[PDB]
Amino acid sequence: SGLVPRGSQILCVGLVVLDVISLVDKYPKEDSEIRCLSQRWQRGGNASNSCTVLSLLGAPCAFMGSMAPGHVADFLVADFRRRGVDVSQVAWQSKGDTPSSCCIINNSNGNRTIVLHDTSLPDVSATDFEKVDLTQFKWIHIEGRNASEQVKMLQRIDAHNTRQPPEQKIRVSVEVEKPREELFQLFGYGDVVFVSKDVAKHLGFQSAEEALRGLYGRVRKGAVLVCAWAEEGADALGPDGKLLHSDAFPPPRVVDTLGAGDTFNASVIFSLSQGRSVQEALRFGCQVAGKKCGLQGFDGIV
Amino acid sequence: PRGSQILCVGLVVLDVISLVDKYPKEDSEIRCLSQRWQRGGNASNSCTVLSLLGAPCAFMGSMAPGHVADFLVADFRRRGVDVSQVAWQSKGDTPSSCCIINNSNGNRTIVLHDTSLPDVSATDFEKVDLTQFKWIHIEGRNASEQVKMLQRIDAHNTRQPPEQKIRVSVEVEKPREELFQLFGYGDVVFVSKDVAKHLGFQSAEEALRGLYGRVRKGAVLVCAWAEEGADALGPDGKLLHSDAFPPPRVVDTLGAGDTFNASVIFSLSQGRSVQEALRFGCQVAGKKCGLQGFDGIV
Ligand SMILES: Nc1ncnc2c1ncn2[C@@H]1O[C@H](COP(=O)(O)OP(=O)(O)O)[C@@H](O)[C@H]1O
Ligand SMILES: Nc1ncnc2c1ncn2[C@@H]1O[C@H](COP(=O)(O)OP(=O)(O)O)[C@@H](O)[C@H]1O
Ligand SMILES: O=P(O)(O)OC[C@@]1(O)O[C@@H](CO)[C@@H](O)[C@@H]1O
Repeated sequence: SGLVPRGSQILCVGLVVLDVISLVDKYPKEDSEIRCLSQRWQRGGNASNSCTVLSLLGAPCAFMGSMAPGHVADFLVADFRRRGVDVSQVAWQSKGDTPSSCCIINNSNGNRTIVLHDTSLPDVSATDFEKVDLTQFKWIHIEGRNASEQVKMLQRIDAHNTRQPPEQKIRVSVEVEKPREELFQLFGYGDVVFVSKDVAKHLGFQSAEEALRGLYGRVRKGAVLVCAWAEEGADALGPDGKLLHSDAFPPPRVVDTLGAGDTFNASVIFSLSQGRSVQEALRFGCQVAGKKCGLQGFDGIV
Repeated sequence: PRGSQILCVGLVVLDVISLVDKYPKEDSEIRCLSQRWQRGGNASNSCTVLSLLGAPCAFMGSMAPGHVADFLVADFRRRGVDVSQVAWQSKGDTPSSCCIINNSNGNRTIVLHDTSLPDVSATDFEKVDLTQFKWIHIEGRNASEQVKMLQRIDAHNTRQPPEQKIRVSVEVEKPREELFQLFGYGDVVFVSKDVAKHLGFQSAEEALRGLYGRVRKGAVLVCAWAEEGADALGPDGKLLHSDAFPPPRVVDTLGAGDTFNASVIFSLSQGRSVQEALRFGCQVAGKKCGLQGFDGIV
């Protein structure tokens, strides 16, 4: 690791996982041995996916998440590095496994059977976050996971910001992606709050407009609540009460939507960190995420 | 060194294992209990077991330079296996697989990534000084090329006294017509339950009586049949059988057949009878079925 200029990086706190994806002509029968058509090892995870996109956009970025020493972590570290992501803030754990998932895709009907990673690895704690010099970062994005601990991390960034002049204040964003009650306390933190379509649907909201009007009461004074909704584009709502919307930019053919939301989050964060408006950031968010949907992986998203 | 090692020729795979409560339904999302990496492959699994049994052993298979091969090599060295005979390849990736182990019954479902890696050729085998080995086990794979390797061991044996002849074994694990030419080679022939079932045989007894005509004069045909144990049949025509040694809880059957093969090979290489080797084969394979991996077999 070397010298990182002050207020230059965008930090994404969250999960990194090794996704082993196998494409099969038919789903295997229990206790059987089949040969896959093609097999890939990928670095997944929301915060991890957003780092890749932030690097491709030309932003210096850093990742913070838990990892255990081993060959799985070595592959993920090398893949982060291949995408120019800074891994100096990784929380190296003595106990637990680096997350790894097995995804079996059936080529005959497109069905995906996923065997998710185990829960052995501890998440990043408030004490792990407390040891980080925050002066390198201009923006800190937190993927909602272990909410009680993340609230303390968010409280530490507020304490830091109270001592800085407006030009050296660290902007903050949070993602509520899974419909879990523990995560809803995170709505009240951050300057930008991303809520997923899946969370909105689980709370009874049938559109991005309903979600934003129904959830704005949970965000802190002055924050912007954002809700992406696939082919219906994305909406945003700020303190002025004006619902903002961007149409989607659907690709010529949809090839791969995995990490589309993470591409949208990184692109909105990037656009706002460059001083652009919320309306311009929604549009850019939809443009990059839309381009990504017509490509396999993140190469060529530009 | 002279006639001290047991050589296993075959595949070496990186097994990415997930241990689950129950096998997933298609299109479902489950959380595994745990995960681990194991050095797999039939011949490679048999080397692990042969080392744990106290046998000096060597592995021969194709590997491509890289981090996957480095992990597997370090594991072969951690398990005391000799890797000096590895056939290093300039193209193709090292094989890997996703193994889903069901903790409730020990079933193992494997999704194998069989790469563009070339197999060990008769030319690669021709460069090996065979004097170090007392036994050579060949996992059936590229049959045309392996028949030439087997023909070379016969030529070598013709020029040696009975005491210094290299004993040979073969495994026919996959139901492929190309592999059935290998029945006519080796002193011991292992045929899998899956192969026997594919040929219409509903038991180890039917398989052995129906397939003995394919083995060479004097050979022993062996057929393991999971919870039903294993059978063997030699030139005397007497069907031998061993009951299984099931653990109260069967938690991992990944590499059980390879444990049985290594244990039968080991017992026979120590001068024990076919009957004693079948029982030991089931004893060790049975103990393995109640443990995750190969630690605690001895
Ligand atoms: N089918 C699609 N066509 C065009 N753009 C899409 C499509 N799916 C996703 N996007 C883009 O990605 C953004 C986030 O998509 P979304 O489906 O809500 O997230 P995710 O699929 O990762 O859960 C959308 O706002 C849109 O800009
Ligand atoms: N369920 C089981 N209970 C007891 N022993 C077993 C069981 N499964 C396998 N074994 C032992 O392993 C040997 C090989 O069995 P096999 O079904 O071919 O395993 P694999 O599925 O790994 O190929 C059997 O002969 C037996 O000794
Ligand atoms: O459980 P089995 O049948 O004894 O064998 C396990 C096995 O060697 O199969 C290989 C694939 O052919 C490896 O993935 C695996 O370790």
